[PDB]
Amino acid sequence: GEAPNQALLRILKETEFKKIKVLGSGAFGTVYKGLWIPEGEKVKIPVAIKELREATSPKANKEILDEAYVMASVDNPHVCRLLGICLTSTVQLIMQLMPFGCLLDYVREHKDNIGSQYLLNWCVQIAKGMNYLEDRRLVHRDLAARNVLVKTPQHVKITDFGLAKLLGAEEKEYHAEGGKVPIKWMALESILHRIYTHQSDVWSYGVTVWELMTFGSKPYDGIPASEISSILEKGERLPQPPICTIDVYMIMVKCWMIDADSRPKFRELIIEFSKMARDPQRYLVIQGDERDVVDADEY
Repeated sequence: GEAPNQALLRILKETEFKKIKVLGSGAFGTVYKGLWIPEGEKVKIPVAIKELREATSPKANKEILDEAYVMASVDNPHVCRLLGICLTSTVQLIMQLMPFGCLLDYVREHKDNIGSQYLLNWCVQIAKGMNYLEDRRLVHRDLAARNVLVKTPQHVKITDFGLAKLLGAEEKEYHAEGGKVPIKWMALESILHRIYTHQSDVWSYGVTVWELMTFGSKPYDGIPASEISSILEKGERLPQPPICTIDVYMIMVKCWMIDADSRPKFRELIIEFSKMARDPQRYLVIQGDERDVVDADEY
């Protein structure tokens, strides 16, 4: 009793796209840069390519196709879309590559030029995007400043659905079974019970905001992951960013509550920030404030 998906999954030939440089690598495989040159069309399109490690792992080969499915079905202005998929022996994913890298790497550069009206807008956008996902019953499981592409300083998008997971008509949570996870970004509940919910993503959002407000600082710096859980159970959290009014930090604090039902909801996170974004100066203290080829969107 739902709507038909109709999302298009385009298949690409290993010859339609080249790899320029590697961007990251892990137990999954590797993510290269390179550009795509559609069949026939005389236009180069910079994209990101995620290739696997081995084409013999029924587990990874299944998850990879899952990630494809979800990134191919999402249709939001603040969520990256999959461009195509290459069913080569080691399945490759071809997605959008924002011309400004990730929001994390952005703020660590323009930190001395980043105003408030901007930071608050990014908060709005990310939330808008996540809320969209909540509607699709999706759980990013991997929100972080590192996983937020920058299409333009006035427009950012979410990506990386490696860990992402879909929910069952009745299912309200998802239980995971082992596999590397970013501890310093996940809810206490996802550590003590490996449980992941929409409210768990809210937690990650918090942490993500902190990064932005800190201009890319590293959370729980040094403090190794093999204790966070204990730190958290001790009521300890990330400190209040100097530039942040109690008004803002509070939203963050509410994000990192033990009771998942006491944390804010992406629906309301959008209103809350939206409000603030109208009077940024009254929420952020950032002295000096007032001071061949295509894009990827060409159906």
